[PDB]
Amino acid sequence: AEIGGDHGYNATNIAAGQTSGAVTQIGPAVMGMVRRAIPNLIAFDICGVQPM
Amino acid sequence: QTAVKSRKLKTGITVELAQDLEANGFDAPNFLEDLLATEMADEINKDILQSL
Repeated sequence: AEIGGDHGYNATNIAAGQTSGAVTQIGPAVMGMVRRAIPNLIAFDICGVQPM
Repeated sequence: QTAVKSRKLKTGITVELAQDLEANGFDAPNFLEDLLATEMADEINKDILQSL
């Protein structure tokens, strides 16, 4: 009687929302965004710093 | 004089369907109870109009 079904565990299907039962999903959620960290700088005070 | 008759309907779902139905926006209990009320009222028309 109208099983919920599930995604076929295929990244192709999961993003699009293609399901197996009824009520195909609107789409995934948004858990957030991860971006690469910013490397730190070695202070230039080791060598000469002469503003021109 | 005529004895009354009966019309009965039943749908049934699964908890998994109801759980993910909420995430798509639908009010899972209220939506389903609307379905039977819509179908039963609709199925009476197919009775009354065909009775005429």
